[PDB]
Amino acid sequence: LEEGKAGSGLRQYYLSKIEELQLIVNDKSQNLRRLQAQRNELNAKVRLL
Amino acid sequence: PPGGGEQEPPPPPAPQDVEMKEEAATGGGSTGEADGKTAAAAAEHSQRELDTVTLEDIKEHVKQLEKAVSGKEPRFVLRALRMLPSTSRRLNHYVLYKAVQGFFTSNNATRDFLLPFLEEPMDTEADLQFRPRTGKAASTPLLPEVEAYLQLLVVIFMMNSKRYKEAQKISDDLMQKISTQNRRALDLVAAKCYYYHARVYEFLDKLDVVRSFLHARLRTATLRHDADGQATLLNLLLRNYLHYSLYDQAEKLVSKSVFPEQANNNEWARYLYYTGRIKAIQLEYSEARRTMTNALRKAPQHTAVGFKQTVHKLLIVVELLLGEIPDRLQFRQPSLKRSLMPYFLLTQAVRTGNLAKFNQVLDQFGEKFQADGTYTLIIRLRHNVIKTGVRMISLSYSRISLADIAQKLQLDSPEDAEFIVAKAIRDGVIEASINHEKGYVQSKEMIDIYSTREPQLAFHQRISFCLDIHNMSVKAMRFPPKSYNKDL
Amino acid sequence: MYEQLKGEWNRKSPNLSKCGEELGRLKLVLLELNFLPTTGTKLTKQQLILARDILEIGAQWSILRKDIPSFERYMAQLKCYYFDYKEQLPESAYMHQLLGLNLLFLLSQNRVAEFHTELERLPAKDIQTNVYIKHPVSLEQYLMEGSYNKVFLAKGNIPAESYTFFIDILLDTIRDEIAGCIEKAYEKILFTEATRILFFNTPKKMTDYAKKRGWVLGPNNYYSFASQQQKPEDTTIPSTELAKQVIEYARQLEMIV
Amino acid sequence: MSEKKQPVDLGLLEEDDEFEEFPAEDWAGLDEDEDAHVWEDNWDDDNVEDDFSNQLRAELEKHGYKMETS
Amino acid sequence: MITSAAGIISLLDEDEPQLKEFALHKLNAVVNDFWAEISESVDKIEVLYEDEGFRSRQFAALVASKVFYHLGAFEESLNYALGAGDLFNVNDNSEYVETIIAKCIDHYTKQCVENADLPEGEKKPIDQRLEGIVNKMFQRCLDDHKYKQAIGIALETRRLDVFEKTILESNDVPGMLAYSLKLCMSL
Repeated sequence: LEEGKAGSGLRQYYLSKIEELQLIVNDKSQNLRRLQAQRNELNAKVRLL
Repeated sequence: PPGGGEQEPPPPPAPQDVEMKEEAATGGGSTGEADGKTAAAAAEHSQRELDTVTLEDIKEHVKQLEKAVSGKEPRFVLRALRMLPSTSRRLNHYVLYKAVQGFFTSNNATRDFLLPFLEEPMDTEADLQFRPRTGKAASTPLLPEVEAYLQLLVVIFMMNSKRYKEAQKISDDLMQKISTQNRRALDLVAAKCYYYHARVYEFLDKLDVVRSFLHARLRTATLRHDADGQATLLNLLLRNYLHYSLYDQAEKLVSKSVFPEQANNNEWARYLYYTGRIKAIQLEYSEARRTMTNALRKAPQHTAVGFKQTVHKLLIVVELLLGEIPDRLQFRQPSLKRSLMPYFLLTQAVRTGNLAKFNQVLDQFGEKFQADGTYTLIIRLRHNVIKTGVRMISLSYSRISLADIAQKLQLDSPEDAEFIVAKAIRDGVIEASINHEKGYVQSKEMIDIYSTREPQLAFHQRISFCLDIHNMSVKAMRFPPKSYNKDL
Repeated sequence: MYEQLKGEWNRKSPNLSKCGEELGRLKLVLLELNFLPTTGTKLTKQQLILARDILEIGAQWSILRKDIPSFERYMAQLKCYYFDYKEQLPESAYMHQLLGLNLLFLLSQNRVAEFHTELERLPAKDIQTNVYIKHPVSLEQYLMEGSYNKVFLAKGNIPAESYTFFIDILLDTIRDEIAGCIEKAYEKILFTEATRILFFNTPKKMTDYAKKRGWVLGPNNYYSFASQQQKPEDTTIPSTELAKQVIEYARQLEMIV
Repeated sequence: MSEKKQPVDLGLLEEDDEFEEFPAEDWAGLDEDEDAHVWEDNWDDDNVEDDFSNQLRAELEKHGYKMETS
Repeated sequence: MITSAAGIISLLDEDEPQLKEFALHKLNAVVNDFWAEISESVDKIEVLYEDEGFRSRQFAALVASKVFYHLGAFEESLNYALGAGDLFNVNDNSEYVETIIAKCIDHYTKQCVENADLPEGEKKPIDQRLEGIVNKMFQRCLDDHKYKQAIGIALETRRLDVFEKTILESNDVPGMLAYSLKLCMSL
């Protein structure tokens, strides 16, 4: 055996690094959507003007 | 008797509060911080750990604690051991075991309880759940403290610490790839350990086991790494190749890789000092000058005086080769001064360029700069004096006389004058017009700058490169705001 | 061990056809004798130093026959025995000589950078008083000076050591670089200097260089053409690459937006 | 790592153990005239100073004799 | 053993390979110590590998396959690790074997995706030894199936009869078909 713990184990660790890339895409979506909320709140503010 | 007998117990418990509060704040703060989501929150305690190591590098802790004050050695973590749940009685034991040793006295020793440090890691390191981060965060901080004072037959004890470290986690690892914050931290922890016992390695033995195993452990580090810990592991290999390796067919121009983000806020200075030290043997004039001077101007965080004196020494040593030697002007520290005192007379004697006198001046009082080893660049300098002098002649007037300037250059002969001057012309760093009309050798020596002489092609690459560096600096002012608004 | 080998070792044979048979025979015997250094039982150092010696003199005939791949072959095989973990191996009296031939090969093959980086291992403070220990570093330092008169006047300073012909081979392999650099002809040079700087009156340089350089021969003078004659650009192409750079400036300045 | 600075500081302790306060006081004989002065100018003034320390230090008193002879 | 030995380059650049065979055998011992030293002999290894002169194409293809992924991309190492012909290699926990079977499986199912959407026409040729070495360790995983990767890897390979032999010796058949369709409906 020694595949699910070693081969699929390093495949799962590579999946964890893929989860790190999805954490970079994740927090990029977070701060980009918060800045999007800032611009939306400012343009909505002059819309209230 | 009354002075030290009455004033004896005030000193010892001075670091106790900051060491216990420090290990509880970084231990309970790190484990209690990344305990919920260790994989999500990363690199928050890296700068804290390295700042605590650099903060504890100058500790004067052990000065008199050898006489019945070694009670800090037998104690250890003892945090929630033997059981993961129901830790209330152990919360009481936290005060119990700390209070038992403080009633009347305590049975203590120094070299007795050293080997049986693996009693707990056999069954449960700390809690049987966070074993990796609590095993390395438990063992790795307190081991260099007991392993201090490398001399006095501690080398064997340091070997015991080695086989204990590898045998518990890093024979290969505890689990093949931790792949968490204690993995990315474990890179620089095991690396820092390798620098800790690197003095033991270079002391009497040499490279035939561990740094050779560091290639298999180096590429076992997965290729998907950011190459921070992998590059720090490469630093000890390159330093092992610094003193005497001398093969240049592989690491020189083959070690050069994709070069991922390897900064560490120190690794540019020391790593670039390493690759510039190895790239300083072929007399690099353009690259190592600017990049090694930049590396000199880098790393101001902890100390820019005690360590930069060597990159400064090599820096000026390779700067005087080009004929123009800039001395210490803008830096005021009483370390580079004393380091440069023996070298000052000759580094000032380079520009004047007297062969016979300064040749005796070098070996006259030369002890350390010529006792540094193999006298390579100074034995190149002994005949480079005339090349820097004839380069000063290139910075001088055009017409070359047969008596005035030839007698001035300590070289009075027609053949070797034009022959060696021509050897300075074939270099390509100067500009001359070789013409023979009546026997005199002329030269146009046009050193006019590109002002009103093809300017667009001149500073075109200056505009492109400067806009590239300033524009990646614009990226360096766009991305950190994203790293700011990421959490909110 | 297996046989004497001392009969034909010291025998300087002018004919190399027999030394090829003895050479291949030593390859067939040493084929199974673990060419790579073996620290097992520490007693094999005798056959390893004897094999090292017969490969040293075999490299002596390999450079006597003027075989470039074979010389770097046997030097690359003896470097395995020179760089070893155990320092108990006694230094051979011809070791520094063969290293001197290695420096001769590095300077001959225009690999002088490997000499500049190689100057670190040789100052081991072994002898340091023999003229042959300091001969390659002084000759290469004179090469850094470039003065050929000191080498020609110092040709008769070498002792009865039989590598003077190899030094002449070095001059034969650097005369193209010295003569090529002195004949750069940025603006012009007169023959009256080439009479002294160049070699003897034998017209080998003016014949071989007339078919190698392929220049014009004037009235007892060497003319230099194609010197700073290049016409500047029309400024059209650099304007197009400047437009592409502006495209990259709108790209990098406004990409995420 | 910052742990490699220890042997370099030990070399500084050996350099300080060679001469005990000898270069601090002997060099302080000139540092007392160099203290608080901009060290950027001391490279040029020390360059020409050490350059003329061998011969023709002043040379201004000799021009009055060199006018009629040259 | 050796670190900066250059004699193996001259032995690799030499004829009569009866001395090249044991030199390469000893090269496989220090290749993990120093992989970059072979970069000068890589070209000659390719020269002696492309032609059919040398009798053992796996001695060259294994060295090239273990130096290419140490030097550059995994593709060029994979072309010779899969192009090594018949290779007798038992299962090992080494980094090399797990990386060549890792990229071998990743590129195997990658080609299975590139060829899964084109059932007929312009079918790309797939070597049989790829099926042998993928189905060998695959069957090794299918000794007990570990009740987790059978339908998973059986679905990633996009093969027709890869999963019919998995459900032959399996416990809780309704759990294997319910877990099977559960995995199929979430992809």
